[PDB]
Parts: sequence; structure tokens; C-alpha cells
Amino acid sequence: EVQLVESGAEVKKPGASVKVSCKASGYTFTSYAMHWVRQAPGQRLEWMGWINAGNGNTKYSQKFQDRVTITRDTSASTAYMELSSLRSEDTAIYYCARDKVDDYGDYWFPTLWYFDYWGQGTLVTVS
Amino acid sequence: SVALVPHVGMGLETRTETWMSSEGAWKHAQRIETWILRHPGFTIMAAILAYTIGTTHFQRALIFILLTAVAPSMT
Amino acid sequence: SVALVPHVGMGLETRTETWMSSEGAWKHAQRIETWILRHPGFTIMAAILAYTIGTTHFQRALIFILLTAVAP
Amino acid sequence: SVALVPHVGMGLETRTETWMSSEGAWKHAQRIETWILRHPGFTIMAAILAYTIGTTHFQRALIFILLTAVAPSMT
Amino acid sequence: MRCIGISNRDFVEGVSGGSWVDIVLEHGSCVTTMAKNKPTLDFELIKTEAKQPATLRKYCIEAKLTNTTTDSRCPTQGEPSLNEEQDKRFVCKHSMVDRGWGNGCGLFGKGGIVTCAMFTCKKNMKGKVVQPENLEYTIVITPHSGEEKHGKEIKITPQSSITEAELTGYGTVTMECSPRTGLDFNEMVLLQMENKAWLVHRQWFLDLPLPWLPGADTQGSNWIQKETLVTFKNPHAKKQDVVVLGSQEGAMHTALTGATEIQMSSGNLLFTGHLKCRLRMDKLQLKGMSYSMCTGKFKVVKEIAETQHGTIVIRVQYEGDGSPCKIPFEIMDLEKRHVLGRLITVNPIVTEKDSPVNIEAEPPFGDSYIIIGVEPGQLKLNWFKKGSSIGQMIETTMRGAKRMAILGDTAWDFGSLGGVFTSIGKALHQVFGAIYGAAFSGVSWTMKILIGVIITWIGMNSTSLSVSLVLVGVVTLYLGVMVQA
Amino acid sequence: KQPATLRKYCIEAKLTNTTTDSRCPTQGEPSLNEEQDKRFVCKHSMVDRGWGNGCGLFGKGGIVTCAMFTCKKNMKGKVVQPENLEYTIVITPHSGEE
Amino acid sequence: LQMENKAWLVHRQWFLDLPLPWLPGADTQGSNWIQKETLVTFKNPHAKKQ
Amino acid sequence: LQMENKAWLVHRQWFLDLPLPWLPGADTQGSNWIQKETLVTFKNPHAKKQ
Amino acid sequence: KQPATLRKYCIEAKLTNTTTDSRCPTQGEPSLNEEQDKRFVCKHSMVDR
Amino acid sequence: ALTQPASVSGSPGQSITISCTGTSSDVGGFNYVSWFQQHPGKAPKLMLYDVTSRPSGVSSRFSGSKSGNTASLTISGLQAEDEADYYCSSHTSRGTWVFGGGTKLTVLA
Ligand SMILES: *[C@@H]1O[C@H](CO)[C@@H](O)[C@H](O)[C@H]1NC(C)=O
Ligand SMILES: *[C@@H]1O[C@H](CO)[C@@H](O)[C@H](O)[C@H]1NC(C)=O
Repeated sequence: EVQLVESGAEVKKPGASVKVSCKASGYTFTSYAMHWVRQAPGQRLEWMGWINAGNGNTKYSQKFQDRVTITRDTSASTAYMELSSLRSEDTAIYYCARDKVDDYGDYWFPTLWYFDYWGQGTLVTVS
Repeated sequence: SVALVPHVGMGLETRTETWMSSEGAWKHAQRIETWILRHPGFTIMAAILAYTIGTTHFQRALIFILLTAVAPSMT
Repeated sequence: SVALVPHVGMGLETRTETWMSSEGAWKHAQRIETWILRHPGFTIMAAILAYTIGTTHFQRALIFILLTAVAP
Repeated sequence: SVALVPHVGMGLETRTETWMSSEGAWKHAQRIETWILRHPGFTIMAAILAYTIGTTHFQRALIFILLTAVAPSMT
Repeated sequence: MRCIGISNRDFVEGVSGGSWVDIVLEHGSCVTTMAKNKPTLDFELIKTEAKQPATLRKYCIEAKLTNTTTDSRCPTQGEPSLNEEQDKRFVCKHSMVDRGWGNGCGLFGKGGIVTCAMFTCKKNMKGKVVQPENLEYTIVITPHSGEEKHGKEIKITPQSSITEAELTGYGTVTMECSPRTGLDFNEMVLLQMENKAWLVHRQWFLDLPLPWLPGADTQGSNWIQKETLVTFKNPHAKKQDVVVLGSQEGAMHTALTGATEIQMSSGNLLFTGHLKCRLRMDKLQLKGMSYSMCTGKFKVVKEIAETQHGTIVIRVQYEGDGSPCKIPFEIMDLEKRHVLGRLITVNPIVTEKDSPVNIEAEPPFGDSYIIIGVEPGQLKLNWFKKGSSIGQMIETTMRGAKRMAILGDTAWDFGSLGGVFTSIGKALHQVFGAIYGAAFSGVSWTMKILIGVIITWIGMNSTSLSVSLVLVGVVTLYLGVMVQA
Repeated sequence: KQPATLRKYCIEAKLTNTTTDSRCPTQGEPSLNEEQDKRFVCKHSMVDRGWGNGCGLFGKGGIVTCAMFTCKKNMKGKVVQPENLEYTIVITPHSGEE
Repeated sequence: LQMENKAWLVHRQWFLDLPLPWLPGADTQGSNWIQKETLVTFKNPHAKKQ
Repeated sequence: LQMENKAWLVHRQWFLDLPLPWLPGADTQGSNWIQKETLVTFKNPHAKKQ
Repeated sequence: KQPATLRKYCIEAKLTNTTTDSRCPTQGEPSLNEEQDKRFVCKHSMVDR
Repeated sequence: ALTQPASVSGSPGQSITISCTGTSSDVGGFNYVSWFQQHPGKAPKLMLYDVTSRPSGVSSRFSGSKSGNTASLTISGLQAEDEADYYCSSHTSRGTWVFGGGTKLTVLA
């Protein structure tokens, strides 16, 4: 069973740095890309970026180019998303999602069933 | 210019008449005729050339008229 | 140097494209043409020599092409 | 690259030694001879071709030498 | 289904008495197999892995020189010697220098000179050699099940090339390869740069004009022929100085024109080369090939799609009862007289009522009609095929010719059934290719067109010899125009 | 004296901000915002697209890759007018002094 | 011609014939390189992407 | 092919060969006009001013 | 249904913010910090100095 | 962004259609149209991807279709448990992902 485990809720002052942990189990972690999606309470979903566990390359959204950095850990089968210089508007629920990479170990063209599973979500509040 | 490259006579015409069918079917003939009217000396020179290079009368006529067709295309 | 001894034509090419395939396909022709354009006197001399040496037009052209190619 | 178009024999040579005089006079001889010793079949084929197209011995040898020079240079 | 959409798609038809067919797989390409009463399968080479790399030698591409030394001798006293002259970390050269009274020597003439400088290399490229037995081949086996991990991944090793894949519902497929004959890594080396890697010929790698170390050297003082990376100058024949040449990584990149780029960042990942494998389909079955018709209706969810190979892919949904049941699919004409096409996805089946199913077919040239279901509510489609039989045949013959050119003797094994004609052709083209390789090894393509022109002219001007020569010439011209480098 | 810089050729270059956009067949070439600036090197090639690539039709689809060009080490080509030349000549007679 | 620390006295026309990215000496931005294709390469291993 | 208020049905190839500035249809920036020299003229009357 | 825009051809244009500068003979070509942007149109012609 | 109605309500057991509209680069050019259901206080779950097809374990009541630049979701036989937040997501041409504004589904009592 593919299980996505996320850390607990955290509170931090504005301008701090928060690193969230999403641990995925029950499958070959290296052969799947990992996604991070946020959502303000009562608002729409926003997509930050993805990390390909096969190579570790990075790709982020245009808005989150200079502030969002995401890394991956093969040994723990987890991906860490780190956001620095928090702002009062950053208070949102953060979901980690998974999808399949191609047979060549790359994540150029996403599969049709992307975002196949989702994590329970991490709640971050900014003072 | 785009007018030098008309999308004309390439097999897409149907029962419907085209965008410049009636009044537009005859730009080139009248243009060449007017050019011949206002540029005769070139026409006589072309006739002399057709008389020279051509061996038979048909070749002479072909060269002459079709040279006169070439002539206003570039100008 | 190494650029004078490229790893080309050694019987290892497969369906996937090589490293300098597209760019290196015609780069030699481009440099030869530029050299011809910028050194016309040698080309004329090579044409004269090919005309004199050979006995038939085919080898006139062949010697001309070979002399032109080797010079760069 | 730039290595395929060296500034060789363009009429700017002076009394002072240039950057690659000594072995720059010879990387030709070395790389062509290594190519010959590494691909003898092409040299043989060039030999038959020179014997075929060439009518006199001089032009046979000339064609053979030019083909042998092209073979590494064209690469 | 994984092969749908790839322009490098190939078809093999028919089986022998032993239900065995020779097939060839290339990286980036895949093939589709079908027979009279066998399921349709897709074969794709996706990954080549080498576990144990051995460093052959290290080529230095940037170097730095320090501790420059100089010793001079008066004329007619031989050449000077320094204790770093034996110390082969120090590159040294002997030149001749004018000497006289103003130079502090009592004689006039050609004086000896020697200069040495410590050779230190900053960064270098590694050439890794791998034994053939350390190769891993990954093959995906996906059947045309019509489903929207779909295939099965199997691994091929040179020591154990005998394997089979258990397909759910299709039984078992036996696929035995022979990687010893695909690519000869005994003469190949995996050149590796700072972050990019190339697969180049070992012999061409050994004779590169760069300073090098034995593959096992670690301290970094055993450099051979450092003179190719440093230079000495005598501008006025009065004093020699030694300076380093520039970085050769760009020059090396220019030197790898015909090389094939590979991956060595997270292992020896190779996406190049071919694989001639022996396929046995004795024990393949069709999923639910005994179920009855789907008497209900259908509706298309995704309309007609044209590939680059003249086939059609359709996803359809069933709403009737009796699931699971067989899908009535057949390529009929307008008045329903004669069968016109065949099913690439043999035996389309509805596994689950609400599950969409993908179907493949190969319509003939001209008007084509797809029949779905049975009356009432039968679906009839109206796709037209653009092309002609002559065009298909000629495209097939260029594809076969280029495949022959790029696979050599192994191309006869793409669809060989063990026939005597196939064996004769394989042997003849094998000896011809051996002669060709011994003839045109290490030669540029434009030179190949030149040679082809020469022999074509000779054959035209000189009758059995003439026809043989013109055939050889046109073959050489085709090889030259078709080869990338 | 006073050489005039004419042309600088680059040697060291680095590529960043690589972007590719997913163009289907028969719908024209793709387009990126960064090709508006000439710092980004771009090239059009032809790639396969299909249902597995989430496009309505199977065929050869377009693609473009753009990455910013940043040069690190470059050369300099300077031209000096002949009027600025400086020639120094030493003159010594045979005085016989050591 | 000027390198990092070396220099060469070479012909002007051959210098303009160098197939490398370049800017005219009058430029100050130092970022609008010309024929940058000569120093980069796009690769299509399987016609899937570049 | 669509004008401001009129339209025509034309062959694709001849449309691709029109010598006018163009963006791809998928483009939304509205500024990268290709081959703009077809709608501009650079006048150099007497070799003193362009 | 669902027509797809194959190509958008410009047919009306205007030229504004025109700029130019010259360079003395035999020092290459004149430069602006500006040609880096492709929305502008630029041409190199030859003038007396 | 993606434009869609903020709230859609319908009687239980009825058939309703909700539409998500984007641009030509993401919706009108690609088949990467997927719909996700967001329960209040629970993680989002996909109800539909590749609108021509449906996922596994999802009832056939949900049906999706794309008409040009507008992608539509149709639900047959509205029920009480269908009251949840629904999001439309599309993988744009530039390689990133865009999401809709979120829709609240209301079932009359
Ligand atoms: C390119 O990426 C770097 C790092 O992600 C960023 O700092 C830079 O702004 C990007 N380039 C542009 C033009 O935004
Ligand atoms: C063009 O000139 C106008 C003058 O009013 C100015 O407002 C505008 O910013 C200029 N545009 C550019 C790109 O410099």
C-alpha cells in the first residue's frame, strides 16, 4: 500500500525557514516523481514544483523560483520542501503528491494519472 | 509583396466562385496590354530577338509573345 | 590536437543521434567553402594544375577537388 | 572548431619563432601516418583507385597521396 | 500500448514450426509482435546497466606548472643536466642559446640550455572499461490488453540470458537473448568527463594525444608524454620558457563528434546500441478468448487517431450486460462485402463493464469502416487512409535498407524464421560487411560519397565488372548519405 | 599605445533556466517568453507526441528549448592605429669598453 | 588578441573569422552574444525531447 | 484565415509562405514578431544616416 | 468546432522609440545595450565617417 | 488562471454539469484535464483524470468531456455525499501546473 506520511502542524514567525517532511512507503521511491501543492484555508490549490527522485533535478513554479527549494532523500524515501522568508500570506495547508516518471528515469512528460495519491497535509501558521 | 504571391489556381476551387472571380479574372492580360502600349520599343526589340533565335515560325511566336509576358512581371 | 582526430566513422554509430551529429555534419564543408572564398588565388592555381596534369575531364575535376580539400 | 582553422602560412611569419613552430610543422605527418597505420584498408583501396583512374605513374601517385591526405583531414 | 506514438515502430509477422522468431531491439525503438493465434506483444529495450567499471587510464585536460628551473652551459660543453631531468614529474626540453662574453662565458657560439617545470594536473577525464559479463539489459513486456506497471520488466545478463516473463492472463512468454554479439565492449571504453560521458572505441581512446596515468594510479605523478600539453619557446634563441596549454575539454568535446553520449552520474546508464534476441512464444494465451459477444451498445470516448505507421487507436466504452464479453471489431466496406483490414490488438475484450478499452487496427488504403458491436446500435466509423500501397511498399523498402545499413549482419535476424535464404543472406552480408569495415574504417561520410562517386564512374565507364562496380558504388553512396557521421 | 577593443570572443559559458514546452503536431511551433530576450539560446526541433503525451492526435510535435547564455571567460581583440606605434632602438659604437 | 595572461599578434581578418560567440568592442552590457549556437548543442537522443 | 470582419478558406502551405511577421498560435505574449524586416525599411540616402 | 490558431500574422505595425549610434571606421560595429530584446527590429548598414 | 463558477447547486438524484475554462496552452491544447475532490478537513482525492477515461474505484456517475477551451464535468444522480470541494487541474504547456478556483457543490435537502 502506498502511504504518504507528513509531519505535524508547525507555527513560525514571519521571515523564518520551515522544512516539511513527506515520507512515502510501499513502492519504489526512486522510480517516481514527487510533487508539492499548497492551499490557503478556504482557497484554491497552488502548485510549487516537483522533484524527480531518479536524478534529483529540480523544477519550481515561476512565482516560487527565488524562494522555494525542494530536496529528496533516497535512503529515507522522503522529499523535503524548504521555504524561507515566510510571509503572513504563506499560512496554508501543504499537500505532497506523487506521480509516475517514464521508464527512462526522467519526468519530462507527466503520466495521465498524475497526482495518483496525496498526503494528509501539513498546516503551517505564520504570525 | 503578398500581391505577388496570390493563392490562385492550385486545386482548391469548388462550385463557389472565388474572392476575385469576375472583375479579378483579367488583371494580367490588361496589364500586359497596357505595358505594351506604353513600352513599344522593348516589344519591337523582343520581336527582333524572337526572329533571330527562333528557327521555325512557331518558335519565333512562342518566344516573342512569352517574352512579352515575362516583361511586365519583373516590372 | 584532438580536434584533428575526431571519433568519426569508426563503425559504432547506432540509431540514436551522436554527439556533434547535426552541427558536425556540414561544418567541414562550411570551413572549406569559407577558405575557398577567402583564398581565391590558390583555387585558381589548383584549377590550372588540375587542367594541366590530367588527361581526361573526370580526373581534372578529381584533382581539383582533392587539392582544394587538402589545402585547409 | 577553431582548431580546424589554424593561422598557418598567412604571410605574417617573422624572424622570431612562432607559437607552434617545431612540432606544429609536423602534427600533420604524425596524425596522417598514425591514420595510415591504423586503417590500412583505406590506403589499399586508395592504391587500387589511383592505379585505376591514373593513367601515368605521376598522376597515379598524385591521386594516391591526395586521397591519403584527405582521409584523416576530411574527418 | 507503450509503443503507440513512437515513430520507430516495427512489425514482425508469422512464426516458425517451433513458434520462435528472431527479433532485434534498439534503445529508443521498440517492436510489435503478432501471429495467427498468438497475443500481440510490445518489446522495448529501455535500459543498459554496467555494474563494475574499471579505470583504464586518466587523461589530463587542465594542467599547471610551477617550480620552473633553468640551467645553461657554454658552447662545446654538451648540454646541461638537472636532477629534475630524471624526475619525470618535471617536463624538460633541450634547446640552443647564444652565449658570449656578455653572457658571462669566455667563448662564443651555440650554448646549451635546459628548462624543467613541475607538471601538476588540476582536473582530468576518466576512461572506464567494463567486462561484457557485467552488463544488465532491461526489457518491458506490455501486451495489447487495451487497458488505459502495465507491462512486465525483465533483466538480461550475458551469463544468464535465458528468461521468461509471466503475463497475467496470457500465460508465459519465453525470451532468450545473446548479448555477446550485440556490442563488443571488449573493444569499447566509457569515457567520463566532469558531468557528461561518452561511449567511444577503446583503440581510439588509447592513442589520444594527452598526458595520462595508469588506471590504478592515485598519487598523480606517472604522467606520460606531457609534451603534448606544454610548449617551449625560443623567440630570439637567447632564453627558453615553458608555458601550459589551455583547457582541452572543449577540444575534447569537438573530438567526440561521432561519439554517443551516455550517463554515468547515477550508474553506468546506457541508452544506446542494439540487442538481437531470440523470442519463443510456445506458452502464450489470450485473456478470456472463450467469452461470448457484447450484445449491448457502445460509445466512443476518444475518436479516430492516426499514428505514423498507418494504424488506428480507439478507446471505447461498453454499457450493455454480459461483461466480460468479446468486442465485435472488424474492418468492413460500405456495402459489407469483403474484409479489408486486420486487428493489431487481436481479440479485443471487455474486462469490466465500466472500464474503457483501447483497440488497434490497420485499415487499408482508401475508404475504411470500423464496425463496433452488432445491431441494434452498431457503430460504424468513416476514417480514410491517406497513402497508397506502392507508397507503403517503398517506405518499407527504405526502412529495411536503412535498418540493414545500421545493423550490419544482425539485420537479417530482425524477422528471421531460420530459413535457408535468410542464413545465406546473413552470411553473404556478413562477409561483405567485414570487407567494408576492413576497408572504410575511420573515414568521414563526405569521403564516402566521394568514393562512391569514383566507383560509380568507373563502373559506368568499364559488363559483369561494370554492374558489380556500380552496385558497390550506389551502396556506398546510400551508406554515406544515411550515416550520421 | 591606446589600443581599441574590437571584438571579444567567449570561452567559458554556462547555461541556466532551461525551459521546454510540449507542442502538439499540426498546431504550429511552441513559444516561450524568454525567447523575447537574446540572452536565451533557442532552437526548434521535432518530437513525437501522442495519447501517452496527452495530445488528441498521434504525430510529430514541435518543441523548443531556451536557456540563458552567460559567459565567464572571454578574450579581447584590440586594434592599434599605426600612428600610435613606438619603436625603441639601441645605439652602441665600438668604444671597446667592457 | 588578448588571453587571460598571454597575447598573440595575429591577422585581423582571421580573427573576425573565428566561429565563436562575440560582441563588438563598443558594447558595455557584455551579454548579447552572437551565433551562440557555435558553443552550445541541442541533443535529441530518441526524438522525445531536446 | 480571418480578417477583422471577413474570412477565407486557404491552403495551409501558401499561408505558411506568407512574408508577414508571425507568432505561433499558442503564443500569448504578443511581441515576438518573426521576420520583422518584411514590414520595415532602412533608408540610407547618401551614406551619412540610416 | 474548436478551431485552433495555427499562426498569427501581423499586418499593421508602427515604429517608435527609434535609436541609433555610429562607430568610427575599423573598430567593428556600433553597439547598444538594447538589441538584446527581440521585440525591436534592427539592421546594420554602412555609413561614411 | 482557470475560470469556473464559484458555487454550483442541484437537487439530489439529478444530472448537473460544471465547466472549467482555461486557455489554449493548458486546456484547449492538452488532454491533461483532471478533477479532484476535496473533503472539508481531508486530503484531496482524484475523481477523474483524462476526462475521456475514468480512474479505478470511482463510480461511473462522474463523467468528463472537453469542448474546445472549456472542460466540463457531469454528475448523474446527485447524492448527499457528493457535497465537497471540486478542483480542476491542468498541466500547462510551459511544464507547470495550474488549478481552478475551487467549486463548492450543494445538494438541496
Ligand atoms: C534562473 O534561475 C535562477 C535560480 O533558480 C534565478 O535566480 C534566475 O532569476 C532565473 N532567471 C530568470 C531570468 O528569472
Ligand atoms: C518610448 O518612449 C516613451 C516616450 O514617452 C516612453 O514613455 C517609453 O517608456 C519608451 N519605451 C521604451 C521601451 O523605452
